[PDB]
Amino acid sequence: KTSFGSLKDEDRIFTNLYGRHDWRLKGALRRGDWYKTKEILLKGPDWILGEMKTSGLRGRGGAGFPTGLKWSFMNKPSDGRPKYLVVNADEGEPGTCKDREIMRHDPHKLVEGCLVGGRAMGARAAYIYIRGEFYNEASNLQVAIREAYEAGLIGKNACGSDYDFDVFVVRGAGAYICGEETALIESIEGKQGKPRLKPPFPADVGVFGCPTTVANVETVAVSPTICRRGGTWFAGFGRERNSGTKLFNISGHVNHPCTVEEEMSVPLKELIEKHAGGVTGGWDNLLAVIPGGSSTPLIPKSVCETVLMDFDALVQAQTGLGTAAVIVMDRSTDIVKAIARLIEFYKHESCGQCTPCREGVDWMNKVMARFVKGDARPAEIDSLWEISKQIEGHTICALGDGAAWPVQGLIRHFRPELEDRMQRFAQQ
Amino acid sequence: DTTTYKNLQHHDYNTYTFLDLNLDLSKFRLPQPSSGRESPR
Amino acid sequence: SNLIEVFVDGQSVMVEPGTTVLQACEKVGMQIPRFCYHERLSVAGNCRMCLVEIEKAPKVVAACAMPVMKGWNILTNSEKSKKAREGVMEFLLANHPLDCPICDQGGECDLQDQSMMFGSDRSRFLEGKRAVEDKNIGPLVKTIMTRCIQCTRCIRFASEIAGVDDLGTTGRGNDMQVGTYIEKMFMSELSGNVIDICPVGALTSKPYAFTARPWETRKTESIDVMDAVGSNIVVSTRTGEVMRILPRMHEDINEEWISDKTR
Amino acid sequence: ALFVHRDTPENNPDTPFDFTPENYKRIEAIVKNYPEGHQAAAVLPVLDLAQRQNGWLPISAMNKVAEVLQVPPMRVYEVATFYTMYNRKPVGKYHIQVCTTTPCMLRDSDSILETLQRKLGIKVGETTPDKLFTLIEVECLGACVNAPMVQINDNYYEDLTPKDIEEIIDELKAGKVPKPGPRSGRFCCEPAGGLTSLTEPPKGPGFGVQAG
Amino acid sequence: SGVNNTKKWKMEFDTRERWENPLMGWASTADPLSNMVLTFSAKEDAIAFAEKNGWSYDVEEKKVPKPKSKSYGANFSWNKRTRVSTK
Ligand SMILES: Cc1cc2nc3c(=O)[nH]c(=O)nc-3n(C[C@H](O)[C@H](O)[C@H](O)COP(=O)(O)O)c2cc1C
Ligand code: SF4
Ligand code: SF4
Ligand code: SF4
Ligand code: FES
Ligand code: FES
Repeated sequence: KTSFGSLKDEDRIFTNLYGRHDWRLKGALRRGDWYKTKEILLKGPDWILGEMKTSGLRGRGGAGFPTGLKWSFMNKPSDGRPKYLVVNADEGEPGTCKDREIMRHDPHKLVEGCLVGGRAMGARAAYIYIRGEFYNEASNLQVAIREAYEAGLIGKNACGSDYDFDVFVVRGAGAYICGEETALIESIEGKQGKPRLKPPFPADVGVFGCPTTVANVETVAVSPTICRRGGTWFAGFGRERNSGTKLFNISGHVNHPCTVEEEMSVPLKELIEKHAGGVTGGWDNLLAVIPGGSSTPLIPKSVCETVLMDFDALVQAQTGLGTAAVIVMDRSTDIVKAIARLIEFYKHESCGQCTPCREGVDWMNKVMARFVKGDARPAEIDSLWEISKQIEGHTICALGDGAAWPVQGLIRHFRPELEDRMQRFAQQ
Repeated sequence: DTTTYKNLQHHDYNTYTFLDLNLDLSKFRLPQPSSGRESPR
Repeated sequence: SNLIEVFVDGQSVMVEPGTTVLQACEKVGMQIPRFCYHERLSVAGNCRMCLVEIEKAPKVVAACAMPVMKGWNILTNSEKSKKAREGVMEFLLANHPLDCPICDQGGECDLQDQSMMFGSDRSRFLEGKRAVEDKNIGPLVKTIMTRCIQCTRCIRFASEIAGVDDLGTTGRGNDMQVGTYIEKMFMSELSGNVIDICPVGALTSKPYAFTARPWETRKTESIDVMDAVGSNIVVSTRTGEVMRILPRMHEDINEEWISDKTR
Repeated sequence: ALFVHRDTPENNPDTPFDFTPENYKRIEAIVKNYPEGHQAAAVLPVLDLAQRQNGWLPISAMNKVAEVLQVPPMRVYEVATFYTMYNRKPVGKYHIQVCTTTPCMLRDSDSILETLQRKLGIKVGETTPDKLFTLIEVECLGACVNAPMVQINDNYYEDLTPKDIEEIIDELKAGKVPKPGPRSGRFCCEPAGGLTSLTEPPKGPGFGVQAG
Repeated sequence: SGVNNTKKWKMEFDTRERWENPLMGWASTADPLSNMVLTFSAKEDAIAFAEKNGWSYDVEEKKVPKPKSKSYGANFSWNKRTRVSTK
């Protein structure tokens, strides 16, 4: 119960995350899927949610909220409408590649986990929204679904079970905002990817005005083997409040950038050193790291040596975990340029319906460009902090938060570099 | 084995693969719901 | 019964379920500021100006859209909500163009009066504004879209009341442009009502263009004689002339709307 | 770029476009992909299909989609302006993309952009005079690990370098649309420095199974 | 959309002949009650003031907007016609 980050391959819940054995059915069936799914389904729905609540499985997307509670919001019967299950694969946040690398190389985990989630909840079918740029991955997935339909695992008798299910694959069109719970839903409905206000919640009224619970790829893909192996076993790894395995995408300024499944609450330094061998120039050459993709603030190397890769730890460090897409800077790169690029991205990917992210994100983009060039003065730094705090909790969706948090992470840990660039531009 | 890459079929996909497969899948899929209505107009 | 006890700055008020915070506060007398909600159109929380804290909840809520829950105190003049309004006005007036003396909704602008009550008095904006291409709808509605605040109070009217569905939003970000993607005469028998709907002067009337100003105008409550509907009307004069027509509010007839003839 | 339309001789409501008899089969399949009501959900796949049958989206296509779906055309215009994967102006045979977000700006993406500019003689957003290649700077694409990457007509070329995109382009010009993926020692997201995550066999069925 | 210019009963007079001044075109009058407006917190106060000062009055009753049932969830219905095609 102390200093545990390393593990073995019996626990690797993504046994083919590198496409080394097989992605089709014949080859996936060997890796422990579609095994006892009839027994799982007919065991009961509440048994599945009990396994979830005992596993302590938090949402492995951006906003980590405990599942079981989330999936139990539509255990109630239907008052004259069908129910649906939207699997989210608009993996648009920077640094995040894990959902791609499972979409290809292990689609059947996803399919059976989605079925299991539906029968745990109630669902006529499912809608696997996938990014528009993921054409070949989506086609691998469609082939897997076709093999499943042919083998008799889905449809009029889903592995028997006295329960009928379908699995659809909706295809996006290239917008990061369509990863949100509600923009995704409206895009499936056939409109712009503009989020809704929440309330209403998708479990009372969602896609097509019907109940839904949106879920990420791995959030469901780990469901069936959790049911198959218990919440005790999944909760045994990781701290008591945020447990389980975790895919970890690593990018930038490290010798061997990679995707890894690892034990949650592993230290960031253990993670970087074991897999994706040491950063360029070694640890001393480290400058800052972003643990999430881009909707999480910076880390200054002062709390990289004494921090666990968890929700609670990074929250204690005035930061947060999202999809856990580690990104590294190594003293050889302008950092304000990087964060200005992130804000340029968050400007391009805004929907625009709510005023703060419509305007203030463009404010911050322009101001951070001006800080890159050094054409500002330090009385604007706290002004821009105030602009961030205006944008934070004044929005419909959490893209304003994601735009405002890297800003705060830079102002909190790298203000003197802004000061230096300003005085340099002023002198010259 | 674990010696090479075996997601090899995607190196020869056309433009109309996803849609051809959704077409072939429409046969298997069940009847759908109905809002007692053809459109919101 | 099916009632709910709700508090507004402490003061209790009894409202049905399905209501909201704006209506609860209206039952007291407070109207919360707003740029998107109309009371005759579908709700769309797109201005984020109707933000009020609840006494112990950690964040603010859209008072136009959030339904009110049992056992709530709505704090309207609290520093959190005032900070929210000041920030929202900052963002709105950031790219807004300095066209107040040009603009025909000059002494009639909700943006002005809301900046004057519920907003700061200074710009900390030191960057270049935008400027949007204008649209030639028709001989009535004069679109100057460098000043639209993207409130969507017009698309909802055109879709839900006029039943047209020829008005939308193109793009995203600051570059989202309200209107058609094409040249199309938005030419309906309920089209001049957008001039009253749009709180901003992004679209005004062409006949009234540049003629008078609201403080100059005397206002006599008359009725219509074109049709036999009896649409209540306000005739606005200026030194013995007639300058424009406007609707009155009667819910049995002329539900804030009038035809394009009689205006 | 514009988000407004003005009727060119080329692009106009009478610019010719109607689906082929097979694309209509695909369309009715797509409409069976959603309930009987809410047939408007197929706007994205049907517009993408039109784009896939003509390369770009003329106004004629955006209105024929509405006619097929009996949706108003304005909603289709909204949808086509919002999402960026739709080409509202004509492009070349090979629509090239380059990520410049930080996880790929931070692994020499500007180098690839420069080499892709000079090798083609164009600026960033321009198209070639032969109407064969184009180029644009876009955001993330979900392969941030294999950082220096591109997308060339719904296929990925990743973990690449200047020589390994010059080779690519000269392979595209002679028709040999080459194999996608990492143009390096890798073949996937794995660490280039040998296996470090798993190298033993994956376990069979019935493994670690709870009672039931 | 503001309603504070309401809430107070006013008392106006009938309008009378205005005419173009033959020099400049200004608007002239022959009545002094033209620019006349009073304000009363209630209605009986106004009837009292008018009956007291000897004016025949016409009272227009108080027009209050109907309360209405708003719902942001009706915009995303499965069966109803409130399913708006936009957002
Ligand atoms: C702008 C924005 C983009 C998001 N994009 C994604 C995404 O691409 N993939 C994802 O899984 N979640 C994304 N989210 C978080 C989703 O709300 C979350 O994934 C979903 O609620 C499922 O949560 P879960 O992890 O419990 O399954 C995004 C949120 C915001 C505000
Ligand atoms: S924060 Fe940005 S993306 Fe989210 S609803 Fe508001 S404008 Fe749209
Ligand atoms: S709408 Fe007209 S009057 Fe109001 S702030 Fe804008 S320019 Fe000024
Ligand atoms: S034109 Fe007027 S009513 Fe329409 S969105 Fe813009 S500000 Fe709102
Ligand atoms: S009045 Fe509520 S967000 Fe506009
Ligand atoms: S940041 Fe470049 S592919 Fe994701």
